[PDB]
This record gives sequence, structure tokens and C-alpha cells, in this order.
Amino acid sequence: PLLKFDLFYGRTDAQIKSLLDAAHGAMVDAFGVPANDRYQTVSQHRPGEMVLEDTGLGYGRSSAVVLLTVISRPRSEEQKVCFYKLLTGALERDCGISPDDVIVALVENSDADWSFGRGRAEFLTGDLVG
Amino acid sequence: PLLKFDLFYGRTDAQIKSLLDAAHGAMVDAFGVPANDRYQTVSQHRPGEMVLEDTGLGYGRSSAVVLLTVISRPRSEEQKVCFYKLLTGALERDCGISPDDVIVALVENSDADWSFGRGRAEFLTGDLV
Amino acid sequence: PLLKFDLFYGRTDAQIKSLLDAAHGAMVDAFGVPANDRYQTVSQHRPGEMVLEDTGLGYGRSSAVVLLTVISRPRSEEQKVCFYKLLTGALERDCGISPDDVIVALVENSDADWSFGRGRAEFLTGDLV
Repeated sequence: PLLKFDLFYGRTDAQIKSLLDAAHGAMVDAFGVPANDRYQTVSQHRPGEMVLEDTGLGYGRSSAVVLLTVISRPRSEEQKVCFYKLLTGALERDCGISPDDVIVALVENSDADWSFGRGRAEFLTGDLVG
Repeated sequence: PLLKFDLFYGRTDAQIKSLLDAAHGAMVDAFGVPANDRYQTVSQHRPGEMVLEDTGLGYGRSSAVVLLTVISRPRSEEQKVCFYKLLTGALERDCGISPDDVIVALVENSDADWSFGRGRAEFLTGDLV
Repeated sequence: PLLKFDLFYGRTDAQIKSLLDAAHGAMVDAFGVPANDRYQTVSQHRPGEMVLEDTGLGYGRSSAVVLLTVISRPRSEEQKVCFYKLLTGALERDCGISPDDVIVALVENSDADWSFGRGRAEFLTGDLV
């Protein structure tokens, strides 16, 4: 999958790397994909450029908040549930980010909807599985 | 849903917050979700960073152009059609943005594809909806 | 469709425009859409802000790496395969970007999920086919 993060400015480069490493690990373990299946962007925002409330659930938000949008081929409900739990556990333990500050939206596509390089559709050619 | 706006730089902070409030209102009006079901991001762009034409329709575009991308569980065609009209209505009235300067694309997902907090899938657990 | 690019900072305005023009052409060639069906954004990143490996495929990426996200109504598998090829071809010829530096992910939607202007759902009204 592709992991796109929206965060506020204020982290050091190492803290941003840490966040990305922690999240990548959670994804690999929840999804069972290769360790080098790593595709991640970070967009940093000024105050004002995100409004992230809680739908009345009683979260907890700060300027440390992390919004993650994932584009992925179909995963089981169990894999998605586990990814969410692994993600917040990693970001808490590794980065000191409260689980109240993590929000994830996932969108799905399929085999023909990826090219990782060279103009090839690797899920279609079978270079990747599949 | 999650509302992601791409706009050009130039608005003041209060003008940005107006676009966000106007759009959020429209969304609540069209979709009937809780008022605090508010998830929005804004990416501001230098000249050059968007090219947005009109497929020959005759719109009107300026530096005020707003591109909105929505991630949402399925809504009806009716709800979508109403959203678009509500959205440009509110942006015109509240923000002075011509409806010519508004573009929307929506993509859909499912109950399992959201986590609003704490690693929980609240549509799956039944905490929402 | 809508084409959203994530790239690293460092290109001149002309190089950004070259990259968009190139990508646009390849899209129009693959998909058979009007030349003015042009909707593109670019988000530029500091080093650190993208990590793009290769799943062991043996691709040699550089800082020129382009990540493209496409939102589109359904196209045939052939058209998608053709787009990826034409896109890399064009980015290499027109921009000097290695095909190893081009990544694409596509997400689909449908007729009711687009508003190009005026809060009109043009695929639904028939303004566009």
C-alpha cells in the first residue's frame, strides 16, 4: 500500500523519520507484506490547515495529531483492525504520540491500479504477488 | 467523511477558516452526519502547482479556485448532487467564491476503512453510526 | 481524471510545467479524453518527506522520483497498462526522468462523484459523457 501522512509542522527530521519507521513496521506486520514494500509521503501543515475533531467520541487531540490516508489493494477486516491497533501502539511506544492523536482513512483499489516503476503493472505481470 | 482541499496561497487565516466552515456546513446539510464529524485538510499551492481547466464547459477559473477531494462511505446519488449545490452555494455566499471556481472529486470506502482514534474501528465496533 | 503528483523540491517552474505537460499528454493519449480535461496538482516535499522503496524489484530511484496518484472513473485494464507506459515514456523523453523514478497508484470512482463546476454533476446531467 501507499501511506500518506498529514501532520503539523514542528517535528525534527529524526522525529519524522521515527514516525514513518514506526508506521511502516505496523503496516508490514498487520498486512504481511514484504519489509521493503515501503511507499510513504508526509505533508506538513501550518496551524489552520487541519481541523480534526472527534465525532463526539472524547478524543484527546493536540498539534501532534497524525492523519494517515492509505491506498491499498483489499485487505481483510481482521488485517485492517490489527493495523489500526499496531499503528497506535507503535506511535505511542516509539514516538510518544498519544493514541488519541491518530486518525486513519483507507481507500481500496486492485491489481491493475499500481505501477511501482518502469511503466509496468507489477501485480498484472506477476513481478509482485498477487 | 474526510475533506481535502487544494487551493492557491493568498487567503488570510480567517478566509481559510470560512471556506472550511462553509464546506463543513454543506457536507453536514447534505449527508446528515454529526456536527463534530469534522475532518479537513488544506494544502496551499504556489502558482504553477495546479492546472485546472474546464473540459470545455466554459467555467471561469481564477486564482481563487478550490479543488475538493472527499473520502467517504457511500452516499446516495441524490445526497452527492445536493452536496455539490450546497457546497458552491455556501462558498459563494460566505467566501465570495464563484461556483465557477469549485471542483469536487469523491472516492468511497467502507465501515472497516476508518479509525478516528485510539486504534479502534468505530464503525465496526458500533461506537458510530 | 484527476492527477495528483508528490515530488521533492528542487525543480524550476519550467521543469514542474514540463512534468505536468508530459503527464497530461500521456493521460490524454491513453484515455482518449478531451485535451482540456486537465486537472492536476503538485505537492512538493522536503527531503525526509517521502520514502519510496521498490518491494525488491530492483529499481534505482533518485531525488527526481515522481509519485502520481490518479482518481478516475473506470478505464479498461488495457488503457491503464497503456497509461503507465506512455507516462514513463513521456517523462523520460520530455523531462529526463528515469522510468525507475515513476510510481503510480490509481483509485476509481463513478459518474456521480465528480463536479467540475457550478456544483453541477456533469456526468449525471449529460453535460459530459
